[PDB]
Amino acid sequence: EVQLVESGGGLVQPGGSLRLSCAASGFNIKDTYIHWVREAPGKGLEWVARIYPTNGYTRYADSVKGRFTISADTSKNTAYLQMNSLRAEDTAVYYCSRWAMDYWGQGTLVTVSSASTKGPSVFPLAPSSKSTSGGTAALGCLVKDYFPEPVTVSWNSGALTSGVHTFPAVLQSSGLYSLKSVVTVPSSSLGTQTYICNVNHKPSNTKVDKKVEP
Amino acid sequence: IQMTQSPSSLSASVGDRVTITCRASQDVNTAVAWYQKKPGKAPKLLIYSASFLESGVPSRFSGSRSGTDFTLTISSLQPEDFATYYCQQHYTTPPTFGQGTKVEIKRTVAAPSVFIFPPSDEQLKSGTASVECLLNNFYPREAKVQWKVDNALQSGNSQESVTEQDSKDSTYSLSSTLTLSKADYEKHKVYACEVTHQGLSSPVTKSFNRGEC
Repeated sequence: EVQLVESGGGLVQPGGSLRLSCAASGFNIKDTYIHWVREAPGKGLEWVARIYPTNGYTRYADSVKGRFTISADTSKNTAYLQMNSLRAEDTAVYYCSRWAMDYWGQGTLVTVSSASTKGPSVFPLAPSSKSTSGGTAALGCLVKDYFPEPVTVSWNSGALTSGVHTFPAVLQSSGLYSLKSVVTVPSSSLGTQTYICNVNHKPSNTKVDKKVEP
Repeated sequence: IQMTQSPSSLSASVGDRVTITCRASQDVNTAVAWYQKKPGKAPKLLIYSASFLESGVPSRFSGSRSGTDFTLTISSLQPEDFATYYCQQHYTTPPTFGQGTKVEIKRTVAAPSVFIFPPSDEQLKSGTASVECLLNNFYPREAKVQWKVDNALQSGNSQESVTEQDSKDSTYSLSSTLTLSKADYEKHKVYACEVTHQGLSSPVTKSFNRGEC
């Protein structure tokens, strides 16, 4: 079974450096080309670089030439992307792949920004007092003012999954993200069941459980 | 060498024949591949060298070449086939990708259920006010939210986002925030979300009175 696993992504300042790794399993990178390909928000897929690990020959996209270096260590069956002079435009999910490109890794997120990490505030969206009796009610959580993405949300520590919608984050004018997670439940349950949204913002090590009460 | 992919999206039903095209800006011989991509997932190779089926890929997938034009066909669309598809030329360096084609599932019209939420006392205490509107489980995707404050139409101060198609009923949901300073929020009484959608015989409005339990 062929596998490729990327690591090393994270949040870095413009002008900074970051090294990604691509660990290969189930084949030897000596036998192939290894590529990096990235996906920036709304820019589709863009090839970044390639290497032939046997002789170390490399090729680069014009937009990264000079300031990125792709390399490989055949004795570790691992390839690398050294990224320097980073720009906001470099913010993307970075994938490695091999030679058509028949196998790809899961990707690693690189965010290039001068903004600091900030954990969210979490506020309840309380079910309406005019909820239709015996019908359907909606409630939710507002996960506000965090940076960078991503955040995850569950309900009742994962026990509640039906009727849950967790929305794409929106970027506010402040440069901070805001997102909503909602769930629809029966109206007859509002006075008898507890609803708690579990918010995790790993980039800031923030975990918040917020009870949403009628 | 650029790859011009059309359409950007299409909706189809299980069993349909689907056609996605890609035009290379120059000759690329048969050096074209097609990929499938699902959200949060790695791209998957479908077709290599224009027409060859990648091992393990279902027989319903095929590729064709006519000159500079490349065609991906799905003979009978299956439930697991709903995803985004990309063409790629690798005739020269750099290899380049089309902008992708998002394949979504057609279903019946469903009206949204609409809900409105005041800012929480907690957020107000912190000094800001987010007014929330939810449009739940509707189809098709096209929908319009109109915010009104004391019956005055709002524009410019809201942001919305939409989920991908639900894995069980194939609907969309939409979430909209009207953002106001606490000071401005408290200058007005009635907050309303008015929703227009094909499933609704006439627009639906949900509203609240500021301060009412």
